[PDB]
Amino acid sequence: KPEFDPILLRPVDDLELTVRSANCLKAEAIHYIGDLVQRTEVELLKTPNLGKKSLTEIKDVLASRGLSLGMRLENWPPASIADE
Ligand code: NA
Repeated sequence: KPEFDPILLRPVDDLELTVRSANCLKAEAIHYIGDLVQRTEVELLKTPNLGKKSLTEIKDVLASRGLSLGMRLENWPPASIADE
């Protein structure tokens, strides 16, 4: 039986970051936990609206759930029903 990680398809809002951190991530097309864990710190800090404060918060909230940045995933993005 193949194994997957359901947490990856949770929206970034389930992490309960600060409104600012959440809004900054969405602006970078980072809408799910799977999108976020794939980005790296260097890459994130390079974005217009994110600083050290936010990155510290983000690394902290992710670690609290056994996650991190720079995570390699397999078979992303999550499955969807194809249109007709
Ligand atoms: Na997939």
